[PDB]
Amino acid sequence: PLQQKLMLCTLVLMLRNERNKDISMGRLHEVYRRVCAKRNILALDQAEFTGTVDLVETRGILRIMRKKEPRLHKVLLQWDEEEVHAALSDKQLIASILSDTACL
Amino acid sequence: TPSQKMKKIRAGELSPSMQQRTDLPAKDSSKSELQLAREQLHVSVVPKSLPCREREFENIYAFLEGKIQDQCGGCMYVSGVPGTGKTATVTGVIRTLQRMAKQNELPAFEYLEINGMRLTEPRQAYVQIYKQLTGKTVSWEQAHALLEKRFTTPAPRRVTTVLLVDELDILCNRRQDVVYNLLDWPTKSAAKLVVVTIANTMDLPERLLMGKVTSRLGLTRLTFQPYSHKQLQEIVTARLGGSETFKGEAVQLVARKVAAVSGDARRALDICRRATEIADTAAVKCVTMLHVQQALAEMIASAKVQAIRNCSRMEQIFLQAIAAEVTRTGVEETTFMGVYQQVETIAAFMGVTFPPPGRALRLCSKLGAERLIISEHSRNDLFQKILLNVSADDIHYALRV
Amino acid sequence: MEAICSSLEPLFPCREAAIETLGELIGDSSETYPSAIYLFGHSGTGKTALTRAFLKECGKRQNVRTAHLNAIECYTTKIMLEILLDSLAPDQGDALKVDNMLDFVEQLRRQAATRVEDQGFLIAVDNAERLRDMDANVLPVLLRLQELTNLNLCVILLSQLPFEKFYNKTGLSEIVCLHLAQYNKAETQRILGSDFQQVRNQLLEQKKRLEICQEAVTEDFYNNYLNLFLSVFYKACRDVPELQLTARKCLSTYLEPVLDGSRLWRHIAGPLRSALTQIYMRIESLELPYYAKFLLIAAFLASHNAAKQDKRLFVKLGPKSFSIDRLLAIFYAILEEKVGLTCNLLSQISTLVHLNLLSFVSGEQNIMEGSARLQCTIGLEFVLQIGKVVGFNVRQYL
Amino acid sequence: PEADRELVSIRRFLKERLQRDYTTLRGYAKERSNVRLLLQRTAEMGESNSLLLLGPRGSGKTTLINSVLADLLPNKSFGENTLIVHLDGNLHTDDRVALKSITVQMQLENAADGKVFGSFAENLAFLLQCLKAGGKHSKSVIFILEEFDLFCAHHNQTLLYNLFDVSQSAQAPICVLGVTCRLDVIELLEKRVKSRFSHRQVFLFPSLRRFEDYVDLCRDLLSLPTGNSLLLAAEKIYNLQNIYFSRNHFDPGEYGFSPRLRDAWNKQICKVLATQQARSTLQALHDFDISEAYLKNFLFRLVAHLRPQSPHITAEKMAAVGSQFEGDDKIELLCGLSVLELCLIIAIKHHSQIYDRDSFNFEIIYARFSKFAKVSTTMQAVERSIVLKAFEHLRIAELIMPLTVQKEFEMHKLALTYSQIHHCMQRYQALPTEVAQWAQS
Amino acid sequence: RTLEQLVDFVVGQAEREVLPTAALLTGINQPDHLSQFTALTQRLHAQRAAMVCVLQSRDCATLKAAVETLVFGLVEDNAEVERLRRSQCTMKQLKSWYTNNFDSERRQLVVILPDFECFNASVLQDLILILSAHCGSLPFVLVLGVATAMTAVHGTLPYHVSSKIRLRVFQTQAAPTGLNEVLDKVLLSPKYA
DNA sequence: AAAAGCAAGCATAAAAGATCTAAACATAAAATCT
DNA sequence: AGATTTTATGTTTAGATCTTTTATGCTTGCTTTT
Ligand SMILES: Nc1ncnc2c1ncn2[C@@H]1O[C@H](COP(=O)(O)OP(=O)(O)OP(=O)(O)O)[C@@H](O)[C@H]1O
Ligand SMILES: Nc1ncnc2c1ncn2[C@@H]1O[C@H](COP(=O)(O)OP(=O)(O)OP(=O)(O)O)[C@@H](O)[C@H]1O
Ligand SMILES: Nc1ncnc2c1ncn2[C@@H]1O[C@H](COP(=O)(O)OP(=O)(O)OP(=O)(O)O)[C@@H](O)[C@H]1O
Ligand SMILES: [Mg+2]
Ligand SMILES: [Mg+2]
Ligand SMILES: [Mg+2]
Repeated sequence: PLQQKLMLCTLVLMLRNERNKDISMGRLHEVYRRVCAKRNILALDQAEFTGTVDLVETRGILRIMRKKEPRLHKVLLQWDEEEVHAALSDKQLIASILSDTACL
Repeated sequence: TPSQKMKKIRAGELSPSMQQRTDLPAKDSSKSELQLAREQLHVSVVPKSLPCREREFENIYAFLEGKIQDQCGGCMYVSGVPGTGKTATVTGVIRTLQRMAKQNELPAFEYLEINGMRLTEPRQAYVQIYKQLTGKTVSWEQAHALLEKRFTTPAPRRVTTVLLVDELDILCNRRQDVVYNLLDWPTKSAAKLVVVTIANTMDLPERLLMGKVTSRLGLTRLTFQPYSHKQLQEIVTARLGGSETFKGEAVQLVARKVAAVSGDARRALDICRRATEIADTAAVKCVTMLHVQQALAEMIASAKVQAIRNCSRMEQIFLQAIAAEVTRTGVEETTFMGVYQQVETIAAFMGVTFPPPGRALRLCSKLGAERLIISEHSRNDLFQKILLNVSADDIHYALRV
Repeated sequence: MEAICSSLEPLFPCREAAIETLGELIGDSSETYPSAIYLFGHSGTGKTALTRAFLKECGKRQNVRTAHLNAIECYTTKIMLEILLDSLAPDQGDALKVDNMLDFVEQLRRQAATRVEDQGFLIAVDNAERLRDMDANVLPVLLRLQELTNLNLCVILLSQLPFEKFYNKTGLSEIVCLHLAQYNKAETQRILGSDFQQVRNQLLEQKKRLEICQEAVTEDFYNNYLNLFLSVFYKACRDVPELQLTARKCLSTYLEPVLDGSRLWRHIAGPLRSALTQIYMRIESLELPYYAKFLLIAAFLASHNAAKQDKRLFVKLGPKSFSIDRLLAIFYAILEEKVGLTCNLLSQISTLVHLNLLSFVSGEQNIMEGSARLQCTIGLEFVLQIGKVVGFNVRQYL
Repeated sequence: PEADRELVSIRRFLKERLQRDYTTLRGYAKERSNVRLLLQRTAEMGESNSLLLLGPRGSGKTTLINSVLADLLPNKSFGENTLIVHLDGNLHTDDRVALKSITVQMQLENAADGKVFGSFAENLAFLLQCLKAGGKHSKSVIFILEEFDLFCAHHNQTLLYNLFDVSQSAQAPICVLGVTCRLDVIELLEKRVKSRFSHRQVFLFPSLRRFEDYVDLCRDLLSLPTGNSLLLAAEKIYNLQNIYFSRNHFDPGEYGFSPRLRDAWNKQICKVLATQQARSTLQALHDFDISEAYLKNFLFRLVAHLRPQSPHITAEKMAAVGSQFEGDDKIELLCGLSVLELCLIIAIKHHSQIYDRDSFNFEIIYARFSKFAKVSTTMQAVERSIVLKAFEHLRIAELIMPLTVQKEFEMHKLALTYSQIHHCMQRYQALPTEVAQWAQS
Repeated sequence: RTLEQLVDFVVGQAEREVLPTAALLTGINQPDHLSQFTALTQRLHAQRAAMVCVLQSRDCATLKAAVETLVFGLVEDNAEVERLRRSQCTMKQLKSWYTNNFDSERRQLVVILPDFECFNASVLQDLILILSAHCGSLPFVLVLGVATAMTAVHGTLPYHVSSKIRLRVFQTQAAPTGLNEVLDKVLLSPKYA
């Protein structure tokens, strides 16, 4: 699904650009909304974004460490980016997201 | 006396009836065509032959037919994201096998089934499997002992038994005794059990099952991929029949905006029903594309900007000052004291007075009950921590445009 | 609603506004009640006695069923529900049984009757600050018990805290806040002077002194004495029961020159400034064994002298932590007699710990492993008194 | 006196309307129409639906559900072909309590006079077997789960997974209907439970963000209705009582005002609400919280003050209740303290202003107080024990809170802004001038 | 002598809100005083003036356990003067038992607390507030056993708790005086060989 | 130059916080005694 | 054909467990006064 592709590309971008791999669901969603705004496509709300990240979690691509609140849950990537790039199979899009440093 | 009722219930000798309607259900011929599409589009109406799941049907059918005809037993693990036609395909394969065994083209077989979320405890599956055999309700220890006496001991003429197990991850727990028994019974030669296990996560045997349980679960596996842009259109146009009550672009927009989110088929069959209900109140008989756009905007809702615009003016000043303190201090978690100081600054700018802090705690409690912000219990005032739950740009989008 | 306020006002001087507000909100039982009322104030403000007298007068005069509670008593919610339904469902006997919050709501729903009889219910919960420390579904249900039970009941709550302390993460229903202000000096003088006939009768039952008192114990005399008492005692406390229980003893000292033949203020102002130092103490030298005295002053030096100064004092913020071996080392350094390490000495260490003369700031689980940390908890003047009785001059080592 | 009793009838009427009007619903046309057509399709056509009422606390969600049920129940079709199961998240704190309540309210064979037999597992198995045994010929259940977000917190969300799954299955036509205040309740759900949920959602934001709607609401809440409206309202309430709140509802036929009395009352209400003072009080009240429960609380405190000597509402009465609402309640506690505790709070404010909100201690505050008390020429006589009991009196009012060790050395935090202590310095009665000078420096 | 003064204090409360309470400044030698409190229970039972519970610190780690041992001690002490489970001995059951028995006649409900220094502070303050809540309905008397001094009583009782206390101080004789009395009248007696 | 004194660093451990489970407690089915 | 332990069972609460996170303390590595 396209929203799962955008979520995986923003997670790969935030993991590449930042030394601190403590990514929260809210800190990821705030970048994902800016990426969807620059792609000129409608973004999901946080209540749907949490279910989208939970559906990506079933594939084993991620692991969510639960916390007291849904915004505070910690996404943790469990594939290397060289596997994530071959899994997304949309290199023209990942080349656009990973060259989009200004939206972080 | 109640004890005779409970004994007749636990012995299974009274069927659990439900009360019937006083009035008869309405006849089919009085229905409108749009109502006929609304009832064909219900998610409970499983088709007799599922569109776009033929390959998985051949896979589960070849596995179950080989395990039944060889009289050997074994296990399978099917998995996939919810709404992708797992349980419907497995029950369709089992109904096809029962229709074939009824005509003596196949050996006869028993079909037990359980579900891991209908059980309060993992061990209660022992109560239920035995309840699909004898029909008696007994304690789980006696049921486990009778199930071991049934499966470990060769008793011709034993018939093949297929134990479908939905919701396998709920049955796990720490000891993993129940799933070990359910996967260890097929390995014995005396039991002809063929257990199929449905679950969501692809990596479940490696993620949370033990090494011997994963070794018993085997390497035969099947994954139900999410429905694409096209398969979701084929499903809904199969549900509608030959009716033209839905525009083809409307079904195409439903499928295009549902497959981009999840690939769930229940979301498409619910959005099409809501589009039918929206077209019904407009007194049109065709579901034109703007009815689908309204149903999509309703069922993929994003109503937080409406909540910030509908807040009282002091709550809007509070929502501005929390984001102002987040921008000022940098860290995302703010104490109530600096939030109140920024509140006094913004209220001095706008000219309205602000309520004293005992009423500002009532405003913070209202925003924390509405989940616009995350906030602690109010007993530790001025030092309670106030996370902002809504994004900071949504507040300016609500209070500017 | 008029008869209740008329019957409570003589008992409660300077509370006509609070009694008027309570008799407007929950006076008449035929009128519907607010869903919850929260009156609050300081200690001594008279809220427990006011809600008790109000609930008693409403239950005697009208059809209401009253239930008073103390929320400290309800360590579990089942205790509160059983007492609340023992009072709101009278004469149920020992057959009464409440499992949870749902059974309480159902059995209170059974108590509804016809509108002709105009019945009402009232629930007062004193010490309501404890309601936020328990099951976190008791307080939200208590603030909407009227909507839940479909029944004409108000849930009064009583605490020393504002309702801003009571909000939780899930929010709360509306409540009618009410404030019991503490009295100023004039209303406190009117309250202390409102019991004048009782103390006058108490003197007249207790014989030249009887006529010389009854000819000179009139209302202006008690008012001038209460002015002389509140001129010194109002600075320390506004607490009305404490002012009563001190003012009676101070009158018992004050009255003597009148019985024995201004011209009074200095003779009482001697003792009156002595009673001011004994305020809050409600009253109507620690002998120790010798080696326990040396152990206690050694623990005081261990907690008062810091770890670095022992090497300079003995080789020959808060109180500091000290390990037990540091205590034994300072004890052997100050002892200058060297007794053996018998069982009785370490037993004295443990029984000084048990008397709260020492404390366990940490450790606890491993006293014997040497990881335990003790902390001396006495003042310096007791140590100087022990050093006077012993003959060990403590101030040399400080 | 007749005029003494008409005011008592008006006051009992207005109080009973502000407290017990469980079915009247102002506003929400399309949302109530959605809920009503959904329950009507579940009762008639046998469709298995689900719904989730959402919105801020104080908006009419429970009142909307009671209005829809009150207009659907006396139809003698919805009442005969549909049984209703209320559940509440505050009372049903565990899945087994909610399950025994479901078994009682559906009148299942194992219930028998309100005492369900069997275990939690046997109750779940008998309930699911009764629901699987039904069909379109069986009666429709309508579950109504108030405080749905607390039902999301139960173990495995297991009851929720059953209640949605019957709605997803060809069994008994049930209609799950959550009602909750959280706007993000749907991300609390497990992905299986979220999949079986039908994502239709009804947000009930109040329609009176405009001030003129708030003034019209406050006018309609105080006006006496026309008597033919009392006849139609009593007719509808009698229709819902011939067949739950109906034992103690409004019943507006008990009160029947004369036309001159209703005319004089509505004239006085319009004249009061046309004034600038009452509009300024309602403007401050609307600026704080717009929700109707807040206005009904203010109006109950207003209507409760109608003594026979003063029949009329006036703008000064609304201004008095509004001045009661807006006042800080910690300054009113600080003014009740004796001068010793006020000197202790002034020493705490000095230690906080100097050390920039560092945590203090009883010893530091007693030293800072004694440095003033040695030259105060009125505070020389206090013992250390009296200052310690005054510090504990500050601590039990939660004007001082522990950082979460001896009681005299425990660290603490002031729970006050400096402006609250500064307004206590002006509101205090009979403050000695030495303390008023020491507070400035 | 101190026994007669304590018994007169309990009977004077029986002749008659704050709970009356009697601090007893006893010595450091805590085990010896159980015979003193036992003699107090023997005198109060012999006069039929009161019924006595004794609250050891080992039995009262929490407020629930303190209330359970208090009610269980009062009911079983009355049963022993002339067995419910400890889960159900609520203070409401104590009020119902006192109304079923002694409302027709008033026995005091003395609650000895021999080891006052060993108590948890929060449990003791909550118990004093609970016993003060029931005054008038249930006549409580709270004698104590303070091994140290009255400054410990004024320290562990806060402003709110001491607002509901009307304590009176009795003093047991010093331990060295008792040693000197035993050594002169027993170990130096002519009559022992 | 000798031994007490301030940053550094990993480490047992301590809070905690959810979480799962074992035993104590309430309770129902049932042989047993009358 | 009815009362009594007897026993098997389900619930609930206290304790074991998993996990994060935070901290004092154990040791180190300089650091610096006498
Ligand atoms: N390929 C399909 N063709 C037609 N209808 C479908 C198809 N897939 C799913 N559906 C509809 O969607 C529903 C999906 O139910 P199903 O039991 O297959 O979900 P599931 O994958 O088992 O979900 P979960 O994993 O959450 O249990 C079915 O009732 C069916 O009506
Ligand atoms: N206005 C008054 N007139 C006469 N007596 C009063 C008044 N106010 C208080 N009292 C007296 O105060 C005594 C007890 O006060 P009360 O216990 O009600 O205070 P409280 O607020 O309950 O204290 P706490 O909050 O500490 O429990 C009563 O005996 C009562 O006589
Ligand atoms: N639209 C409305 N029409 C009529 N009365 C309303 C409306 N909105 C709110 N009220 C009034 O608000 C008060 C509380 O409303 P209600 O009980 O419906 O809130 P609620 O939905 O229970 O909130 P929550 O469920 O969050 O507690 C009621 O007295 C009711 O009269
Ligand atoms: Mg399934
Ligand atoms: Mg009180
Ligand atoms: Mg509600």
